[PDB]
Amino acid sequence: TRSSVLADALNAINNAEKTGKRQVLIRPSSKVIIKFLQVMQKHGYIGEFEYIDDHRSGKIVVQLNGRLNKCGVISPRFNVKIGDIEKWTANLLPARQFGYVILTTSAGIMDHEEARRKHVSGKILGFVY
Amino acid sequence: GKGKPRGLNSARKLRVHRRNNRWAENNYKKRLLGTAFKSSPFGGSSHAKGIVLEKLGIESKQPNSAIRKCVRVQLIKNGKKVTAFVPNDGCLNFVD
Amino acid sequence: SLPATFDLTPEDAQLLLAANTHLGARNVQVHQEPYVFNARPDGVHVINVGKTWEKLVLAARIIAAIPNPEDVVAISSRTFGQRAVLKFAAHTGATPIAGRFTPGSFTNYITRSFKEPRLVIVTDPRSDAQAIKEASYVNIPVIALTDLDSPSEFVDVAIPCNNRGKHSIGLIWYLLAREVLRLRGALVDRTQPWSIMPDLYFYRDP
Amino acid sequence: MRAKWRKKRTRRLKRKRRKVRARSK
Amino acid sequence: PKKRASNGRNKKGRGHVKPVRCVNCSKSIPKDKAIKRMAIRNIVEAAAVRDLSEASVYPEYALPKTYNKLHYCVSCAIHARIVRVRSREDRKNRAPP
Amino acid sequence: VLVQDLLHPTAASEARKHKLKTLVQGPRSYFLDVKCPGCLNITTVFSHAQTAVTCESCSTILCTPTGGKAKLSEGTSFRRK
Amino acid sequence: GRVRTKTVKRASKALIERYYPKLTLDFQTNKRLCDEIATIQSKRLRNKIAGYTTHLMKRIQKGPVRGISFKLQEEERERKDQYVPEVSRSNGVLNVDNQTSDLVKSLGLKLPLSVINVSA
Amino acid sequence: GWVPVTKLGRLVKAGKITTIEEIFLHSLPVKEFQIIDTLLPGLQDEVMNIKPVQKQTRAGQRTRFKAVVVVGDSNGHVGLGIKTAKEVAGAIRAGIIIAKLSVIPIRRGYWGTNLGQPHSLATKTTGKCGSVTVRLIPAPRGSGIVASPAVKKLLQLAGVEDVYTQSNGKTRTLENTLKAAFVAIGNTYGFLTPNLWAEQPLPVSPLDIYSDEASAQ
Amino acid sequence: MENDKGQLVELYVPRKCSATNRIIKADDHASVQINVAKVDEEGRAIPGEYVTYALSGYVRSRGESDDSLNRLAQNDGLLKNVWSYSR
RNA sequence: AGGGGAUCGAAGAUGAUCAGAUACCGUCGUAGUCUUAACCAUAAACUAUGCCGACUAGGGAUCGGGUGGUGUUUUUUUAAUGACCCACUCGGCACCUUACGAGAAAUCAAAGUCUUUGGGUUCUGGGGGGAGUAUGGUCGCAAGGCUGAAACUUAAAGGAAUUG
Ligand SMILES: [Mg+2]
Ligand SMILES: [Mg+2]
Ligand SMILES: [Mg+2]
Ligand SMILES: [Mg+2]
Ligand SMILES: [Mg+2]
Ligand SMILES: [Mg+2]
Ligand SMILES: [Mg+2]
Ligand SMILES: [Mg+2]
Ligand SMILES: [Mg+2]
Ligand SMILES: [Mg+2]
Ligand SMILES: [Mg+2]
Ligand SMILES: [Mg+2]
Ligand SMILES: [Mg+2]
Ligand SMILES: [Mg+2]
Ligand SMILES: [Mg+2]
Ligand SMILES: [Mg+2]
Ligand SMILES: [Mg+2]
Ligand SMILES: [Mg+2]
Ligand SMILES: [Mg+2]
Ligand SMILES: [Mg+2]
Ligand SMILES: [Mg+2]
Ligand SMILES: [Mg+2]
Ligand SMILES: [Mg+2]
Ligand SMILES: [Mg+2]
Ligand SMILES: [Mg+2]
Ligand SMILES: [Mg+2]
Ligand SMILES: [Mg+2]
Ligand SMILES: [Zn+2]
Ligand SMILES: [Zn+2]
Repeated sequence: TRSSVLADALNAINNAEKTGKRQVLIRPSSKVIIKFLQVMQKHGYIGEFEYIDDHRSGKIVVQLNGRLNKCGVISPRFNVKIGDIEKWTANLLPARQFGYVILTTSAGIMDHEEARRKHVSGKILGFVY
Repeated sequence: GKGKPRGLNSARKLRVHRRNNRWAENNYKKRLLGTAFKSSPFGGSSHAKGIVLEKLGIESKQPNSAIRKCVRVQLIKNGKKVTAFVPNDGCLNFVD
Repeated sequence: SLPATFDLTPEDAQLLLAANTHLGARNVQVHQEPYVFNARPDGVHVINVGKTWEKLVLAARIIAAIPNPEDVVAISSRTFGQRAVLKFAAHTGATPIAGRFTPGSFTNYITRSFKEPRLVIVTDPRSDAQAIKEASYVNIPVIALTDLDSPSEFVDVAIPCNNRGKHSIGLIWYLLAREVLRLRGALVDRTQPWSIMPDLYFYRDP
Repeated sequence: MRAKWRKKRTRRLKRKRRKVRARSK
Repeated sequence: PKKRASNGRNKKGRGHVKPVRCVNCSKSIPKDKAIKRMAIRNIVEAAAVRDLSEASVYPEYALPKTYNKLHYCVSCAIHARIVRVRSREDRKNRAPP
Repeated sequence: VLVQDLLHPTAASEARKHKLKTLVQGPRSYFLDVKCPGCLNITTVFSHAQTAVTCESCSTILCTPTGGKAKLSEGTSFRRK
Repeated sequence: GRVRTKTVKRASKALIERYYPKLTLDFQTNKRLCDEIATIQSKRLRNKIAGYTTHLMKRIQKGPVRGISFKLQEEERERKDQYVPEVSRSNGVLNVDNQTSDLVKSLGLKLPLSVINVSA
Repeated sequence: GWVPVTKLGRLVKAGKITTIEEIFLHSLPVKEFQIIDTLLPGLQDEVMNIKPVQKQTRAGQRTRFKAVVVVGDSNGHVGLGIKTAKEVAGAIRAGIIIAKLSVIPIRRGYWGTNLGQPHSLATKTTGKCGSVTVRLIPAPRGSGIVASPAVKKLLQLAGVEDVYTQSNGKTRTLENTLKAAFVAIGNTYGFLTPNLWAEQPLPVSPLDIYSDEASAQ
Repeated sequence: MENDKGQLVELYVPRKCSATNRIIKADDHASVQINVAKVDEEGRAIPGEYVTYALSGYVRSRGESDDSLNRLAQNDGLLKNVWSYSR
């Protein structure tokens, strides 16, 4: 059985870019998936996506141009106290200049920089760079 | 993800799994079973003073051919008998 | 910019049907080739030559795009394209390679079968594999003649053709040498049923 | 010695030792 | 390590195949791994077929032969019959010839 | 092939694909008003019957179960509407 | 059983590579050529060198052979070309196949026609 | 007398190409050392390690001498040359030459601010030669190169002033960890960081502009 | 690749493929650069004037150098009907 | 524990071989081999390769199901059929070519999508011997199975590959 639908979409995207391709259909388009694909386009790692409507769980077609090195999901949605968010960025982000480590908080899914801006925290979702 | 369970609630298995698997570490096992005190004629101490029983000359292992001067010592705090080498050529005349 | 009426002329069309280039490969197709138009049963797939013309306009567009037309190469180890490559290299600046390749020609600058072309053309990537996989190591591009079964690996703009036939290898060597000069280089600007005759390349039997 | 023969040698050895202390059972 | 991807001959997805026994030494060998050679040799020889037919009734009516399938054990197969130990990459060629 | 409209594919390539491997799921089975010229008002049958349906008033076998090719014996007419 | 060494063979090709104006098909003439055109060290050596060049030059007047690189042959045959005009284009009007005719009806114009219907 | 083959080798003598950055911009394959020797003559020679290798032959036991040397200015260009000859010198001379061809650029960077003089790297890079995986991590200024003597003196010539190193594998075989650390810095200019997303005009290069200048004969 | 006082530090901004949009580095001696010359009235290919395209060595490797190029030429207008967007 | 016991055949006894020859080769032949009822539960029980899920690549064969037809054959009088041909699709046993990629390598469409390290989950391993030994527990009629140490000893043992 599929366990973390987010991963089955993220990994396909990562696979789809080193393949050279610039389009990939991801399944099965969860609400969390769209609220993640949204944050990536907010920083320009992907382009535009379209929510196909099967009468089933869904489908998404996302166009990525050339800018993502590694998108990823963190399986245990580890709870991150605001005091150790820096500890994550350090472990999985190329440099403190760029790259965002998305997470889920009470204030809604948001990247780490936006999370530090609003001073709110939650569990970690993944990262993108 | 080959191996270990990753769920956020598998902490009990992870800790007991490592506890069990740590027995493969000889330093960890020797320190837990306590061989230092049971085995190991020194009582786990840095040194142990004893009494010399006889002056032995031990043929060196190969590919060497010498006669290592040692002495069989009977630990006073333990009664155990142990053969120990006398370094610093000469020094066998000093054991007495 | 779509340049001109350069699109395939109604007479240049028949110049290819009798030439055998619409009968491409048999029911074999590297998935990399959409150049196949609705196929024909009992065998071979028919090519949509409407692109092959565009292929040559682009091919020639770059062939005659090297400020040193002298250092552009054309190769056919398969002797069908030899009477064609040398005859192509004649109406060019292009330096040819016909016969045996003498591998290690782009690398190993101390060999004297060595060249440094800024563009290269081959007939059958299969037979001339050494050529394409050698350009790979030196940043140089390649224009490829290609049937439906030819491997598009490491090749730049390709040209749908039939490398399994009697005369359709000279057709494009001619049209390439025809449009390479119908482009800058003195030639006829009009319909131009070009002076030289298509039967010139014509790999011979003996 | 062969691997399976070391097994047989050991199996015999334990059978003999097994018997030896059953005398003191 | 392995020196053939089959590690035997012709057996992937069956677990066990009834074993045949070598023609030369009778040693057992799994049918899938036994080298097979069908021996179709006639009752003929170079100069034996002309004597056979002239001084006889039935002026060359049928002329039939011997038909039997042989299975060898690799050890025996290597000794006399077709083994012809190949090279590292020359062995992957299953061309009978 | 590194550029491909996934949203708008050809009505030919998707026609070749599998029932469930299309863009949006869709059953490739239809219905037909089978006309047996022995009765006035005839039945509406499914492409893969699995049941040799019988008409309203008579016993005139029209289909026969198969692997999905409901065989309409008693050569008749029909309509994919 | 005397195959000439490649020392002489390497030399023979290197001279036919640059002295075809000279180097007549006769040994004696070629022999007295080496004493003046080459720096060989012995009669016997240059004798097989010249004696070989002769055989090579004797065959070039028959056809080409591997190793000849005097740059004259490439300018010799690339103009020996331009054979018989029989381009097809009279052949009835035009022979085509059942669907090959439909090929450029999308963008091209009319042309002569012919039908072909085959079966496996 | 230079007398160059590989016409780009003429584009260097004729001073129509002043810096190797053009060569990289269009990735041209350098096939002669005087190119690098002229584009940057202040290269340093540092023989990293000299190891003997032995081969058994039908007529003896050959004992070739393998040498590894790394060249670089100390400003962003290093090459790793390794080869073996029957003599240490000859192997050092040949390898000291190969080290020039191997030269590649090193994209340095800043650790966490914008203040001038880039010391550290832009991202974390991973060298993966053989069995040793070398990893360069951006370290703040005043940290230095934290790595074994060989990797440290390789990055020193690379021009990086502060970087965190973390290796894995059989590091004792330095012939492989040096090649790994090389690929590590070699991968520095492969990270599509956000600043470099800006589309460039894709300039034409000395290949076609000075075409009439190469003009071999 | 700026610095504190606006200067352009971090020399050699590299090339970039147009299909994959990935970096074309120095040791990528498998990449290419094709210059299509600008054509004018009745042939007359304009020399010294091109619209240059660059492809990574990786795309060339997988064989999609040609097919992913027909599209590139058509999205600039130098072919008429060669590569569709669906099949 | 019955039956069966033709065959081949541990044991044993022989004939030959060898310095020796408890063997290999030959002969005899017990148990066995087979079957019923009850046990035993181990095999290099092997793909020396956990399962469920997803993604990533080209290729022609083939098994099963299916769809498509103014395809060929059966001629009956042509269909209906049946078998064959072609194209496609789902699930099989595999093979082939590639390498982006992986690996210490041999090689691997997984053994890939990893220092740019996190889909779910089970199990096992932590230098070599000592030793699967000792000891307890438990299973079995036994033979044995499962669970399973340590003292001491030792600098290598090992893997794939290269040259000889
Ligand atoms: Mg607090
Ligand atoms: Mg253990
Ligand atoms: Mg004593
Ligand atoms: Mg006491
Ligand atoms: Mg021993
Ligand atoms: Mg008793
Ligand atoms: Mg072996
Ligand atoms: Mg088997
Ligand atoms: Mg088995
Ligand atoms: Mg003189
Ligand atoms: Mg050292
Ligand atoms: Mg019996
Ligand atoms: Mg006996
Ligand atoms: Mg013997
Ligand atoms: Mg005897
Ligand atoms: Mg015995
Ligand atoms: Mg017997
Ligand atoms: Mg077991
Ligand atoms: Mg097995
Ligand atoms: Mg497998
Ligand atoms: Mg093992
Ligand atoms: Mg496949
Ligand atoms: Mg049918
Ligand atoms: Mg299948
Ligand atoms: Mg490989
Ligand atoms: Mg590899
Ligand atoms: Mg020792
Ligand atoms: Zn046998
Ligand atoms: Zn009915």
